[PDB]
Amino acid sequence: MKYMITSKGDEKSDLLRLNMIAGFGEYDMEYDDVEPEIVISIGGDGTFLSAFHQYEERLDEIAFIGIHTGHLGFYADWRPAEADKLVKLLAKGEYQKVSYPLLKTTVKYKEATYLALNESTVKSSGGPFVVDVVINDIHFERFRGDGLCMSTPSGTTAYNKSLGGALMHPSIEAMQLTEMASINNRVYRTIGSPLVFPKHHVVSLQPVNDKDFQISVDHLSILHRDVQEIRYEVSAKKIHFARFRSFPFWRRVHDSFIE
Amino acid sequence: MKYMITSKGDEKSDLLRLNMIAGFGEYDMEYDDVEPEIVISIGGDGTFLSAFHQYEERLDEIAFIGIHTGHLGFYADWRPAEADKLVKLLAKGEYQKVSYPLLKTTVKYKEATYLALNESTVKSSGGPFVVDVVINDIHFERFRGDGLCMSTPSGTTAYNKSLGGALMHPSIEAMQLTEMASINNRVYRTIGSPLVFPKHHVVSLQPVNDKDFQISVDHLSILHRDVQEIRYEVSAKKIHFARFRSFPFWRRVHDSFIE
Amino acid sequence: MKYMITSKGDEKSDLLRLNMIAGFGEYDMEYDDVEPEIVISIGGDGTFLSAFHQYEERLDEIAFIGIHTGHLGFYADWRPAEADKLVKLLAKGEYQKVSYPLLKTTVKYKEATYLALNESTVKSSGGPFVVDVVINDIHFERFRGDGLCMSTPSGTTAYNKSLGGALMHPSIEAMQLTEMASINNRVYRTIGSPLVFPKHHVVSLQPVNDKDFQISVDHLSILHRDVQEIRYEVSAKKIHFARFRSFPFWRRVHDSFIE
Amino acid sequence: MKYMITSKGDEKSDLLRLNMIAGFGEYDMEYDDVEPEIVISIGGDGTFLSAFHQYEERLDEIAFIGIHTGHLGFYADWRPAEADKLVKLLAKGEYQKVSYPLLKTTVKYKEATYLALNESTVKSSGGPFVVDVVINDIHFERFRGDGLCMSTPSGTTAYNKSLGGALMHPSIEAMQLTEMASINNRVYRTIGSPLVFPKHHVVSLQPVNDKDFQISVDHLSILHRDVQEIRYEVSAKKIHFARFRSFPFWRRVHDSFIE
Ligand SMILES: CN(CC#Cc1nc2c(N)ncnc2n1[C@@H]1O[C@H](CNC(=O)Nc2cccc3ccccc23)[C@@H](O)[C@H]1O)C[C@H]1O[C@@H](n2cnc3c(N)ncnc32)[C@H](O)[C@@H]1O
Ligand SMILES: CN(CC#Cc1nc2c(N)ncnc2n1[C@@H]1O[C@H](CNC(=O)Nc2cccc3ccccc23)[C@@H](O)[C@H]1O)C[C@H]1O[C@@H](n2cnc3c(N)ncnc32)[C@H](O)[C@@H]1O
Ligand SMILES: CN(CC#Cc1nc2c(N)ncnc2n1[C@@H]1O[C@H](CNC(=O)Nc2cccc3ccccc23)[C@@H](O)[C@H]1O)C[C@H]1O[C@@H](n2cnc3c(N)ncnc32)[C@H](O)[C@@H]1O
Ligand SMILES: CN(CC#Cc1nc2c(N)ncnc2n1[C@@H]1O[C@H](CNC(=O)Nc2cccc3ccccc23)[C@@H](O)[C@H]1O)C[C@H]1O[C@@H](n2cnc3c(N)ncnc32)[C@H](O)[C@@H]1O
Repeated sequence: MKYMITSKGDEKSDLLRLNMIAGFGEYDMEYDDVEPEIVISIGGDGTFLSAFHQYEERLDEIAFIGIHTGHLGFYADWRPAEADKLVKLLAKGEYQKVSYPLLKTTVKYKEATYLALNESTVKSSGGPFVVDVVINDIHFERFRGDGLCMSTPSGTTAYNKSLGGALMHPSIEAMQLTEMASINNRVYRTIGSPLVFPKHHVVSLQPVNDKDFQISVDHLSILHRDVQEIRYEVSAKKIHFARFRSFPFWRRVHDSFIE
Repeated sequence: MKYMITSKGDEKSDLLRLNMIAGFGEYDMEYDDVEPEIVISIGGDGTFLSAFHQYEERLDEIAFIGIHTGHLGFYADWRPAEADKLVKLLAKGEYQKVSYPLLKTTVKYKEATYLALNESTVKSSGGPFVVDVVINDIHFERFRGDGLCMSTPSGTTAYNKSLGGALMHPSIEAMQLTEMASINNRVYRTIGSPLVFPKHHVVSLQPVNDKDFQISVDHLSILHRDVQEIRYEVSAKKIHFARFRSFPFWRRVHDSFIE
Repeated sequence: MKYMITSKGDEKSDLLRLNMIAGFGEYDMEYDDVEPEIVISIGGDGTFLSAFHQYEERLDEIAFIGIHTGHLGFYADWRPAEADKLVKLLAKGEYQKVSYPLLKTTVKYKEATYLALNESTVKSSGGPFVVDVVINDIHFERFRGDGLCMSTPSGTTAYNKSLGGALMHPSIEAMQLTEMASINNRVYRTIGSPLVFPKHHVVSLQPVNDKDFQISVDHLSILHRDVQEIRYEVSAKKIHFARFRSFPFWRRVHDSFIE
Repeated sequence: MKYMITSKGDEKSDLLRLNMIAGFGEYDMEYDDVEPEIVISIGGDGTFLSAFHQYEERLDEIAFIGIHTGHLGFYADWRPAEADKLVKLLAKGEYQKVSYPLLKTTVKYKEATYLALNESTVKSSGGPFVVDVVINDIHFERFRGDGLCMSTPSGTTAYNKSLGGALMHPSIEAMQLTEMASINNRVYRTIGSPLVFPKHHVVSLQPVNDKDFQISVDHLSILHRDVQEIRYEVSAKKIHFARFRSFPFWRRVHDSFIE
């Protein structure tokens, strides 16, 4: 079936990509980077993120696979030495698909929407970051600090984790909001705790004075001007992985952070 | 319909309970503290917890209602001044039921199971608390510290919150584990972050050396001797509330912690 | 004696500054914004910071005084209603001076040094912030995250506090380093805890790859290019306050954050 | 000169203690566990703590030395393989003494005072721990939670660290207070941040309702009944170490927690 392969760009990843392609030639696997059904990432989680965003408009017709050439990633959970064994089962099929929820970010001024696999982040364009946080049209708090991070389930082991957020299993269709260095005194008051919102809940950020913010989605971070609203909600779209062996999320957590 | 009313025990709560009963007498509402269908708590969240545990074996046939005589609680979300208006709608009906997930705690040595509305906590009986944490039969970490807290969704605004845990909407069928003062060095390593587990996941705690632990479920805290295993999982049972007005969880959070 | 007065710039602060000046005219108090011995700030802590930096090269010959027109600040610990009583004791004298330690920041490429009253902060110019942290010529850790904050004693109630740092009494000649969102896994390892360094200890930050950093000292934040080293140490210079009533630091903390 | 040696009690530590004694016999080093001038601990930090408390009434006439048979400790900073080289320099002398500050804890009901090398901890005897915290006779906050930890400088790498406290160099004559799981809402308010107090500052804990508390000093934890006041202050006494090689505190931190 149709497939494509992204590479980190170094000698190790490029040479492994050419060997897999030659392995796929020994089957009737057509290379097609326009309409692939199978997307293989080789490198690290950053390389996987690029591959996800490169085909984020055909997520429903693609199964992703990660191969880590550096250290183990959460999305690149295949060592290079298992590449030949990976090629065989890919060519036949008989693999189940697992789906992780995604995060939708709407930015009104027209309006622009983004899909994130890890998280969507807002900071100030210089000076204080002040937003009113609104949950399902309910004013929840006025946040003054460095920024905010809305994380997918599978993103919680990333930036969200460094911000004190909880780690949550990717089968939970939810999103998690964490704070960056909120000021808290008699005047300003934030909840402090991370917040975990379910599907169909809309978290909206509304500016107070400064309307310019630096918003980032996974890799890309672009400065938005004259922002009226930032909306977060669990996406209706989901990223599909091709799984062959059992690699539970919590084992992946153990290997990455404990031993 | 059958109903009963629990009181905090002070003058304010006892006198409000007698006035509601007299109000219920003006309807055909039979008082029955053996098989009630409606359980009204008057006082604070602690008073509500007692009422929940008093009838924790008939949760499927009961709708709970909380009235806070002190400050606002998360389960006692009715002011005393709304008691008369509460009596009327209760007697008629035409109220929807909302259900919050619960936490099941199994303690093997026979074996004893408990149901918690807030959280289940383990500490050492004196000296160091050391347990191996196992997730779905996968050894995750060896924890050395003061203890661990497994919190329901609606419990996350309680002890879980003071332990740095995330706050999560009660519609999410999950449980959250937080640490108390874990040591972390070159020898000992814990994840640190709070963990959010979905339904049908079993978190098991297994002793290393000391087998005596102080385990607490909501109010009660009993010392267990010669413990072989502590199992946590999302309960199949759910607590049902009787809701009349709209009081969203996040509004309840706002009122309790922000303003 | 010679004196000058800085104003926040709004109607309330400007009108109070003109009334104090007229009050000082009723004494032989010469206004001199070039070589003042007494610097009065009117507004908030930000207004005080500006006044400190405006005369940071004559700190040894100046006593500062703060008047908060908005809410209470840590440096502007005088209400406007006490301005007349402040003018009298200032004109006579008979006031003791209290001194708070300061932070010195050296940036080598020549080299530039800065004096901070609150804290000195480093972040990346875009992308990952990676520095090697060196303590008294001892490689301590390789930091990967959003940035670092070195805080004076009296700065610990500011940014340092929002970053989880400890609050410390200003009589302690020390500086405190806190982290912003450090990544921690099997590869990267930071201490996590805030660090409190004594006088004559030199904390040096050394770049790994990217040499561009956004460094901020109190108000000002300037982008530095081709940075070779950032040195932190307790300054030999100290800021002198003019104190009239007893306002202990811990009372100032209580009023600002508790009640 | 007079000396004694404490052992952890296992085969490795006991056999090393007998070899050092035989090594000391080859000099005119008199063994005297009643009035020793040199106290050698063999085992871990716990073994060192016991040795400190065993002679806590002759601290001014003793230099302590630690040898870690397990992993490296902060006080047992000598490997067993360096025992012979340690014996030689001990017998001659020509070693400088370094002194770490200590913590004094007064418990009034008569009154009992304690000296700690790591920290002094208070918890409730069952149920809620509620104390009013008073700083230099100034009511600072009403604490409701699990407990409080007052840590020496050299204790900050211990329990204090697990409680989010700052790590501070032992040359700083100070003490640090950290919280355990303080509740914080609209009713209850604590500072949250760790607090670092200088010498001659008195932190006093005063009960609200329950007068029974479990107080611990380093190893020992005893239940106190009918407590009227708990006083913390930097002790006037100091523990003296015998140092031979340069082992800076921050290197000791690096080895223990980073690499
Ligand atoms: C513009 N101020 C002036 C100051 C000061 C200040 N001194 C102290 C102090 N010794 N002790 C206790 N409180 C203090 N104040 C309190 O500062 C409040 C106003 N300042 C403020 O809103 N600043 C910011 C808040 C949030 C985001 C910001 C982003 C960019 C720049 C500033 C931000 C007053 O009301 C005073 O009461 C500069 C100070 O801003 C501190 N700062 C920067 N980032 C954060 C942050 N993320 N969280 C908390 N603080 C932050 C930084 O340390 C500067 O020194
Ligand atoms: C029995 N030890 C002796 C000691 C010491 C000690 N000094 C220091 C220090 N200056 N700097 C750096 N590291 C230190 N060590 C490290 O202590 C490790 C062993 N000790 C330990 O396992 N203790 C505990 C861990 C977890 C739960 C405990 C429950 C009850 C009692 C002790 C518990 C050695 O390997 C050394 O390297 C007493 C010390 O235990 C500290 N402690 C108590 N509770 C916790 C906690 N929840 N988290 C972290 N520490 C805690 C407390 O401060 C005592 O001073
Ligand atoms: C360039 N990466 C790609 C990714 C990813 C990623 N996904 C996950 C995940 N699902 N679960 C677990 N681990 C993950 N990884 C781990 O990311 C490591 C490399 N990435 C990294 O070094 N990033 C950064 C670290 C420190 C400062 C940064 C500043 C700007 C931009 C990125 C920064 C790999 O080794 C993977 O194992 C983008 C991700 O960077 C995350 N990020 C941004 N800021 C921080 C921060 N302050 N602290 C921690 N993470 C941060 C953000 O969430 C992006 O998704
Ligand atoms: C006796 N209460 C009944 C309850 C509850 C409760 N439910 C919730 C909830 N779903 N969501 C939000 N808030 C809640 N409340 C708030 O509880 C406050 C009163 N309770 C309280 O003061 N408890 C304690 C505070 C501090 C130390 C304690 C030590 C031993 C026992 C209890 C302690 C009310 O005002 C409600 O508004 C039992 C609950 O105490 C929680 N708890 C235990 N230890 C801590 C701690 N260290 N920090 C924070 N909470 C702690 C634990 O989870 C029990 O479920």
